[PDB]
Amino acid sequence: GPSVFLFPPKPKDTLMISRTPEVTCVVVDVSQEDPEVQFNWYVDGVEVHNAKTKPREEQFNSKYRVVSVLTVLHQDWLNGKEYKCKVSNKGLPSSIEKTISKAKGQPREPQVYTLPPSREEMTKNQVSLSCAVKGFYPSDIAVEWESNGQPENNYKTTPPVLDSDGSFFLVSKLTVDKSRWQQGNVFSCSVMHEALHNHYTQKSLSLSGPSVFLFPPKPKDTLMISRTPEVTCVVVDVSQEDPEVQFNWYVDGVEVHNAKTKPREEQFNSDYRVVSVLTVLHQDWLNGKEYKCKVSNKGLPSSIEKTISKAKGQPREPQVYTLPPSREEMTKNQVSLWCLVKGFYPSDIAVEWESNGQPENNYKTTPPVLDSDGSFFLYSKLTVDKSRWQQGNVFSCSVMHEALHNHYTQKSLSLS
Ligand SMILES: [Zn+2]
Ligand SMILES: [Zn+2]
Repeated sequence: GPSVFLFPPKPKDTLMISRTPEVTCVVVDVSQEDPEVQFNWYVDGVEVHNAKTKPREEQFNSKYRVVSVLTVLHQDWLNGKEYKCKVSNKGLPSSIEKTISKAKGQPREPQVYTLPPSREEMTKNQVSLSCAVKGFYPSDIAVEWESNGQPENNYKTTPPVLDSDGSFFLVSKLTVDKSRWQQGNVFSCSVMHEALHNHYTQKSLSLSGPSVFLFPPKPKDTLMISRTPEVTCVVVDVSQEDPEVQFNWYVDGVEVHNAKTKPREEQFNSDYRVVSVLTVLHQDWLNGKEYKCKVSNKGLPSSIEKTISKAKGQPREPQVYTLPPSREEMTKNQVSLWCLVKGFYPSDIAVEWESNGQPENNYKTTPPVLDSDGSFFLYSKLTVDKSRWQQGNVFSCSVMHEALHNHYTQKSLSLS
């Protein structure tokens, strides 16, 4: 069955007026018995004939991909015009049309702050320089570093993360040799976002069909031995005409019988979802046992098996470092406290915040981000009133991860 994806321009092409933003239309799983693939393109419903259609690519499975690319105008894309790819191919019945546009809503301007390395990181050979960007909308953004006119390429940026006020934040982490930091070198975080002046700013930093899903347990369940980690097998789009749905569960190939199936849950389209939940022992999950859910139903041809397990590889202990606000943030009502956690494997982690023995719930965390050494890092951002920060109140970042002692650490952060 041939499918259609439509991808938006890359953010930095849409933000720099000298580059050529393009939307790409991609047809996957084109059988060899049947191209040709016809592309029609619409801008706000007006055909446009300029699109360029590449020759068909081989996939790893002997069916073809066909990509059509439409360059779009810096203004039109930012002014939120709609690009419609229609795809006509015999052995598709009819036509698949996808529409894309930029996200709607008043743009918001990012606040960009650079944050130095934590004193605790000043014993390593390398040190981490941060660029918090927050308060931006929409989420399209490109971040880059430089020093002294030269690209600094040793950086990883988190994807944008929705915050409580409907705006996004991310953090960018540039890794440098400490001597360079310690010698005075000047480092700049280059942000491009539509709602900046000239879409550009720079801040400097220098020494002061029924389908099956199988979900893994929640990380915090897997890391505190007093909770009950569980795998979840979900059958989706079950026809009213055909349950019953039977579940079979295997732990490294041995059937177990301790799974609890729920009653069918109504979906938004009048087919059903069935969920079976299998508790797992803390020591089995961390030790790498494989959980197989087999699903059987008459709306299927025979069976669907999914296998999940914990990611394989030598666990790596995280380094947890708290960062106080940027000085430039101190002119706000509310201020950002940072927990950088880095150098952890596998990616399964939980972060939380507390002060004075009470949970602080006004925080978002980034997803784990793959670093270049194969470890993961993220940041967590707690936003507190500034009076609390300047009164000297003490904040703790709690980090749960298999490779810590007891699977837990806390770092404090208070006014210097
Ligand atoms: Zn512009
Ligand atoms: Zn344990």
